[PDB]
Amino acid sequence: NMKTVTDGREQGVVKWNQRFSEFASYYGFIPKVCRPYRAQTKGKVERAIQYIMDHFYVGTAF
DNA sequence: TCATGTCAAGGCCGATTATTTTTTCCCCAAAATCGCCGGTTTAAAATTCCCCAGAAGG
Repeated sequence: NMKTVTDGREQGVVKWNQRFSEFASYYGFIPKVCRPYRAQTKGKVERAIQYIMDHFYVGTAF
């Protein structure tokens, strides 16, 4: 639930940001939002974040 | 058909490979210990030879 993709739960239903909704309709992909304060529903990407931040960005210097 | 947690690393165990140390086996030579047989010595037991008494036979 990022404000760059939504604008709050209008009584349970989600209100999509108009510009982002236009962007999604342009590329055709349907957006979805998991839920407030529940990151389990997107465990794949969070675990990938753990993977990258404990494998790549641990000692690499730039 | 919605929404819905997933992946990697670390630790432990087992098996395999490599290195080192210890123990055993086989063959030969020398020394020591043990076993068997024979001979010698000691102790105990058996047999035969002379005079006194008793019993039996002619």
